[PDB]
Amino acid sequence: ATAAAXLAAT
Amino acid sequence: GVFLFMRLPTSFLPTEDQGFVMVSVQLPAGATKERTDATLAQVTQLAKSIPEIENIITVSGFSFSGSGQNMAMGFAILKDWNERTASGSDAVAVAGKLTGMMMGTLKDGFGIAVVPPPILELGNGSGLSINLQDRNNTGHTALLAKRNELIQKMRASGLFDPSTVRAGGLEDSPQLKIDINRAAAAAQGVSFADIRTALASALSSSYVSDFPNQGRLQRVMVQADGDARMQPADILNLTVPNSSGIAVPLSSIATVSWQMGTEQSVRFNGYPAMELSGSPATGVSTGQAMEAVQKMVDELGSGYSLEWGGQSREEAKGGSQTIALYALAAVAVFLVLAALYESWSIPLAVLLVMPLGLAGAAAGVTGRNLFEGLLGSVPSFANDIYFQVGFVTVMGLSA
Amino acid sequence: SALSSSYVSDFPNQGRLQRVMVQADGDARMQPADILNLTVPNSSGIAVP
Amino acid sequence: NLAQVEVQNKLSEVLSTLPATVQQYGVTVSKARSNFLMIVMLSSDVQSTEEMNDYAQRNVVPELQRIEGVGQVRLFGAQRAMRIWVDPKKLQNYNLSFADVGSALSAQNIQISAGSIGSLPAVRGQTVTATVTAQGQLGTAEEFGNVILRANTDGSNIYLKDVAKVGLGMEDYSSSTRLNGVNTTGMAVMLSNSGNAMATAKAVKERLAVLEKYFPQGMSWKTPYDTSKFVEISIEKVIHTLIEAMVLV
Amino acid sequence: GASAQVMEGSVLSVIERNMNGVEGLDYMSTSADSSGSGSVSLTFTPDTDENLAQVEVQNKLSEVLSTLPATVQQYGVTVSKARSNFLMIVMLSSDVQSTEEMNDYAQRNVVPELQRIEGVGQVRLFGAQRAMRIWVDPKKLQNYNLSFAD
Amino acid sequence: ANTDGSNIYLKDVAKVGLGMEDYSSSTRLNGVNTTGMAVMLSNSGNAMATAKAVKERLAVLEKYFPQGMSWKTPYDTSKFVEISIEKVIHTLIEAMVLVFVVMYLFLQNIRYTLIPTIVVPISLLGGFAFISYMGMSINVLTMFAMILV
Amino acid sequence: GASAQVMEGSVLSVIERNMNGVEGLDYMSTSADSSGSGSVSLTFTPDTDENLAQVEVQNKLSEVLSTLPATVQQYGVTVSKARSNFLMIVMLSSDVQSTE
Repeated sequence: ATAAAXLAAT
Repeated sequence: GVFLFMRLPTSFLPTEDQGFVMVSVQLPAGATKERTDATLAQVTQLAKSIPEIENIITVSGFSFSGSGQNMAMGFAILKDWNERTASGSDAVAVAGKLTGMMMGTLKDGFGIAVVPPPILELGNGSGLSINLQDRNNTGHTALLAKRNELIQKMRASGLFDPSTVRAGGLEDSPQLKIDINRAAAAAQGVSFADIRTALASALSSSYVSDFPNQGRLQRVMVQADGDARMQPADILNLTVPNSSGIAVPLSSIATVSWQMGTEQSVRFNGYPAMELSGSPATGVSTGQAMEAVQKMVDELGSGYSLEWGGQSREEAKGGSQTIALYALAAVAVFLVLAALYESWSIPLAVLLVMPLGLAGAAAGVTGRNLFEGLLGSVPSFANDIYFQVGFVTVMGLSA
Repeated sequence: SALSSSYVSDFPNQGRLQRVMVQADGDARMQPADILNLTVPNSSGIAVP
Repeated sequence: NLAQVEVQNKLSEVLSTLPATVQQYGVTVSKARSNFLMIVMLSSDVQSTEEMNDYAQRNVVPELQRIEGVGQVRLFGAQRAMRIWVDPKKLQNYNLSFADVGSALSAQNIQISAGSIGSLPAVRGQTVTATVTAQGQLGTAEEFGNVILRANTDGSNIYLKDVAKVGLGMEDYSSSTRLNGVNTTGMAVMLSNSGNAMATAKAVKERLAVLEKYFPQGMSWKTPYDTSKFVEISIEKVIHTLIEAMVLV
Repeated sequence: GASAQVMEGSVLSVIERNMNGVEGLDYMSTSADSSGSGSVSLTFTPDTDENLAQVEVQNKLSEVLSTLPATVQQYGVTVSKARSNFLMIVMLSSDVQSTEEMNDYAQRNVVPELQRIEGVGQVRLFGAQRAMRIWVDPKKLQNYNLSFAD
Repeated sequence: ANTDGSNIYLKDVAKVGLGMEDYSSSTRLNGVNTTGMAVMLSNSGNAMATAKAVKERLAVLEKYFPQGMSWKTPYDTSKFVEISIEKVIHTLIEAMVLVFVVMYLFLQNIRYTLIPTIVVPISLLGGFAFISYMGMSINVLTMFAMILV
Repeated sequence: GASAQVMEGSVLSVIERNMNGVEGLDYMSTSADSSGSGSVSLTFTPDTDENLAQVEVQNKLSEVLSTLPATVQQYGVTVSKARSNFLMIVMLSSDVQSTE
């Protein structure tokens, strides 16, 4: 999961 | 000075302007992804009316609250600070503008724009996070009822700013429970393995094998056509093979009916738990709020426990360490000064200057807060980490 | 099978999956004369002592 | 830690060659002492020892074994299980066999994953989505007793209650425990390498005192065998001797 | 294709009951939803090496893999540390070719190129790769007397 | 396979093609569907050289892109460190100038305004060396500490 | 049942390219034979503890093993940290029994 976001922005 | 210092708001770090804002969208339970995509497109077209924004990135089918076809989220990236050095071009101003514009435009679902904290681990305003567990597996309805009763006991007769006491999960939604008749399936040649085979093959995917696709391996999957898994009347019409290959409408075997089920399940330290959130109303210490919460939970039966989560965890353990450390530092300073001057009398004359710096810093912070709030702003300064570091520095210089 | 148990499947017992085990009756596995009457079958099904 | 890593690596290369049953049950690795640190009993008066064994396995053992310094906890008993007692003299009057019973049990107590109506790669114009659920699994003694072994044409089916006796019971009738003559439930706590005894015992007792609140109606706990009292008393006596020596000097 | 209840009771509880005794464990959580995916999060007290914690967790998980459903074993169970040092984000936009083609091109031509740069610790691609999809029509199967298992 | 032949193939009851696995998520950048990638920095790695290298490598690779494609870097966390370093240097120079002016105003000679300038940067370098020895790094908090000290 | 190129691009390449960034790495190498066998050599710089390097390598390998082929997963990937140069050679002699 964690679709497009990193830690954290897109 | 000490009185002024003791009446300052507390926090960890001030909210920053990192250059982006966060958005979340929810729709009514049981919505598809086409509606979510339409709402996201409307939001994207609405985000272009704010010149302070540069790029809008939208992600559908996923959100930090949960994962589902009715959840989506997006990130708005703003221009560099130099290009937006004005009054209402801050990050919080843009977030408020976007939330207000969403309120009057989005016809299906609701969206909320927020500015994330600097470090997710250390974030102020988290409030109180609670997790009710049941120790004897009473069930889901019982635990939900107990959670509602706790929220009512905590909200009306409580001190938690009743506007914030709320649950932190996802409300239920209708489902299509199926009751198979083993007695009826036995009255004919209808076994129980073929039932599972048909049920799991009709409207669910299957992973068969692999195949080399131009260098690397990839999966091979088998699913039913899209036209056969769209309506509730596509299941009950699944006749099951008999002993002699005959078909049973499956209406004489199973009965299909709508009900209400849970779309998410959580577990904490081995026990079923449901999350909750709150915040003390005002002029109330977190310790008293926690004690009241614990007594309230004890009021419930024996079998329902409470356990803090997140930032509440480090507050449960008493914060009686800073006082001891400061006392030890003061004692060491006094001893060093007594050794330097060769007397037990002058060191106290030197130590009598701490209150002066403390009062100066406290008065400066309070006056700046008053001046800012006097022009419509909100009090931005508190008793955070930078306050402590600056106070220590001024103490050293004055000493 | 004449004298030992077997772990077959699992069943939900109040929020936990627990084992399902099969074994012969207590009095059918007590004396040594319960092995001298196993009477295994043959190809056509007729039992052979 | 490195030794355990190497041991696990060496073990992972042979699991595929051990018998099927051994793999089914699994192989465990531990590093703890072999002498009991203490024994805690769970005597009560309204529950049998099977019920208290199940409760201890469910609620007490997990709590005690994530305490700092505890290396292993041993329960002199076993959790619950569904026990089936087949009568070989009745498998002949019907011409059945143990394999038939096993296959019937495995082919009627299976879990079903249905899916969702209105799935994701859907046609245009869809406006609803619903999850589908079916139980298809057994959870009570009567349901197990009503399993079918032979349909037959006459319509008089052969159930599992006709050639067997089914009820709840322990999964392993191996060990037992007594305290002063009366049956109780006990579980031995063993320390771990590089672990303190006084601190571990204090933590265990404090956690047990905390847990006592959620016990069912009738059971209590006690720790009659504990090996830290001697250490405490020895230290106290040594300190008293130290004080006496200083005064005399 | 597993509801929250089935997923939890059949996978997450089984995995969680065995993660007791891991040196330095503080608390653990479990979450499941209808999307057909779940996770178990173990938090460790400070002063504990993360690499040793991960290896020991993997070793503990290796002793229960034979009791999970067949599908779960086919897909596999992962173990990773939640730590991350975010650096930047890369976006490829085409407007002319579908998203799966761009995903394949990125995974086969771009991702391996950025992994060899000095200072890069890990690169993650968001999206599912290709697969051979078969769409069966049940009416045809009924017309020929066949089944999905066939 | 029939006894008389005329077998039934997989294309009589199905439709075979190439697709994805899930079909769940869907990303878009300004209305045009995209694909995003996240880069994580390795422990003990400079965060500015890595960003520069990534940008240069992407610029090189851009030549072989299929028609229509393009790349962008909407976010990058390596600018905050650069801004902090620039602020630290600016404050150091400004403090040196202020000290020079004050010392010349009060002491009234140019031989006095050199000692502090010589001795401050050496202390800062000693602090840098100590923090390097302990195994720490260079971040915003360290820069703020230097500015304070 | 694999060539020297299918195993290079479906098994060894993934492990190699995913093992970048391990602290202390110096250089890498891979070798694939036509008999369905291969290896990846991972050479570290001195001043690094071998145990920490092995733990990190195992973590990296395990968090990527959920994609490799099914038969490789069923067989398993072995990790070894030993020298390649001989120290001694002990010979066993006899005249009453064969070499088997």
